[PDB]
Amino acid sequence: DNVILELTVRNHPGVMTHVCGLFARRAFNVEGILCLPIQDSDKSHIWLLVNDDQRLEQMISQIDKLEDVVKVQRNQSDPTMFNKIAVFF
Amino acid sequence: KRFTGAEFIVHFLEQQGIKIVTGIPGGSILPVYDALSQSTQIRHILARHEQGAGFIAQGMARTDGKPAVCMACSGPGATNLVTAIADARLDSIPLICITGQVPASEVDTYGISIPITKHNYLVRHIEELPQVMSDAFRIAQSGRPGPVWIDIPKDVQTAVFEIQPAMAEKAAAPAFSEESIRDAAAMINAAKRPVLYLGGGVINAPARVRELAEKAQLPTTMTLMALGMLPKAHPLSLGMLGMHGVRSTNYILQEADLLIVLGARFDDRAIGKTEQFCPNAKIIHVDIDRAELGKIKQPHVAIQADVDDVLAQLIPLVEAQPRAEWHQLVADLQREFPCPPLSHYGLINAVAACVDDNAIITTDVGQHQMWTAQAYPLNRPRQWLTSGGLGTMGFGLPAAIGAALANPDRKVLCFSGDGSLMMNIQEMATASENQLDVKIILMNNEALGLVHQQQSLFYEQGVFAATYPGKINFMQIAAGFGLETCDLNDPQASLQEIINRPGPALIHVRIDAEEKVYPMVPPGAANTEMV
Ligand SMILES: Cc1cc2nc3c(=O)[nH]c(=O)nc-3n(C[C@H](O)[C@H](O)[C@H](O)COP(=O)(O)OP(=O)(O)OC[C@H]3O[C@@H](n4cnc5c(N)ncnc54)[C@H](O)[C@@H]3O)c2cc1C
Ligand SMILES: Cc1ncc(C[n+]2csc(CCOP(=O)(O)OP(=O)(O)O)c2C)c(N)n1
Ligand SMILES: [Mg+2]
Repeated sequence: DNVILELTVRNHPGVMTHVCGLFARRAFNVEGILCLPIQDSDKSHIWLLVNDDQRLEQMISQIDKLEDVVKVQRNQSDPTMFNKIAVFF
Repeated sequence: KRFTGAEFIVHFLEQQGIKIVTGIPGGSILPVYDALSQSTQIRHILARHEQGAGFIAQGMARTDGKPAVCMACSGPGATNLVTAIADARLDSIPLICITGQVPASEVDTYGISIPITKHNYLVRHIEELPQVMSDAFRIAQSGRPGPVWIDIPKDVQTAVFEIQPAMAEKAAAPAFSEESIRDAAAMINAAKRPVLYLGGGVINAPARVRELAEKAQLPTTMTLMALGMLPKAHPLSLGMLGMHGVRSTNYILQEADLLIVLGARFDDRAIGKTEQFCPNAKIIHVDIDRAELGKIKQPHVAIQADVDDVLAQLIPLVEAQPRAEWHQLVADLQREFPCPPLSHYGLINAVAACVDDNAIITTDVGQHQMWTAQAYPLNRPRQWLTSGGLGTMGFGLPAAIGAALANPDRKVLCFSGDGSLMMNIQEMATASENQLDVKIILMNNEALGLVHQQQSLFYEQGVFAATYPGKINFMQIAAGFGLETCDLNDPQASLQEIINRPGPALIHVRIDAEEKVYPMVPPGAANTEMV
């Protein structure tokens, strides 16, 4: 029922306000966020945990409207990764 | 060629062909103003309120087809730009908005602009200033256009650095499959009752949209943003559809078996209740923004492209059918439909009898705007300037000022109401000091009015907080701003003469506050449920 999106974005402060604000503004459900800079690179990854809705490709179209988003993919990792990750904190 | 940041900004603006720039100076933007004093190419118009600066930039932009630029300082200058920029966003207009900011070493202008811009910038060092501006002007004008906000710290403006800036031009339009164009041509050729549904996105393709409408003999309806895409009297013109559209065509659309949607976005105010809007109609939808395809109605053929390029590849494949029986049906439904001195409609008609097709028409927001949309014979693209998406009161007068500046030859008539005109009343000064050819046609109902109609028709306790006493003299005010005034009280002779002679003018007309914009679709209703 859930998917991970991998976003490749330009790393500046703050593309994350752009992306987070997009998700709030349009009432997209998000149930886990992880952002990490890509090493030796001017880019960062944003991973989102979304629902595999009828709404999902509209979600992607919206996200691809952001200038700083260089790419957005459906990421093949299991969606129960996110929750399990909490264990390391 | 070595520049200070401010001098580079001005030089870049020159090389994009900007001849006019409008704003208001303040501390954090004073360096650019210094550089701007030296330009032999760019004149600067001093607004009286940064919202006014932005809407004047908007009037330029809505008439040229190119980005227009407005400028303000940090803090209240930036915050005052907000409404103008958000209005630019929802109606898809190319604006570049430049704001000074405190030295990099306050108000979060970047943060505030995030949700109301097509993109925005905070220039943190001067080495980014070339790319920033070149990309801003690309972003503002490509695909679906919009405002870009560039915030530039004062210490970046007064820095110096070393570089030749070209004219940024539009990104290339998307590609689209020939199978798609074939499938649409087949659906149009095989449709019993098609309608062509035009929106604000077809605005730079009047030739091919007309060619298509007439070849296939399509009944064509327009949104508020598409008025003039066919001349008002055109025999295929269903006029405008929707909340206050024309009843006959609201019923006619429900008879359609296929609708061809070019440059429209199925806004509720044109469509009504989505699921009850043309249920028996297959849909073709061509839009430059992927995110609009399937956002509200799911199309059977969806093309993400520029309308011109599609219609170029589509018109030679569309057969030329008389569609005789469908036209008899259109006419039969029209023979059951309402129809229209110093009346509100009569005033619109009288003002139109004063000018050419060469006029530019601007409006504020409310009943006077819907009345004007209904009755004025708008017959040219980029002749009709209204705020539709955001629906901003106060858009009209500064938009007309911009239109005047961008076309000094033409006449700009601005249909306004008593409530909206006060929102940017200060720009009256801006109109007279530049001696611009803008004629405000004020329908003064001594009421808000669109609210007056919504409360009286739909809320149980009726009109509240929507009326004025009538102890405001608008002629006195417009005269004190330096405009000629008129109060119909030969009336026409005074009208034609006040329009004929140059300079900015205010023309005032009393209208009963009980008058209505009909038909109306109650909010949340189907388009077949009209009052
Ligand atoms: C009081 C009031 C009453 C109103 N009443 C009505 C009414 O009765 N009827 C009505 O229709 N509106 C009405 N409006 C306006 C309404 O709110 C919307 O602004 C309008 O309906 C939207 O029209 P549109 O679909 O053209 O949108 P727009 O925003 O004008 O069109 C932009 C669309 O065109 C696309 N586009 C742009 N360029 C291209 C291109 N080259 N190729 C392809 N696609 C392109 C964009 O991607 C986008 O989808 C009213 C507004 C107010 C304030
Ligand atoms: C800034 C702003 N505040 C409130 C509204 C809501 N609103 C829309 S129309 C309207 C009334 C319009 O008043 P007026 O200028 O008198 O036009 P009229 O109805 O009389 O033709 C109001 C209050 C708005 N659109 N914009
Ligand atoms: Mg009024």
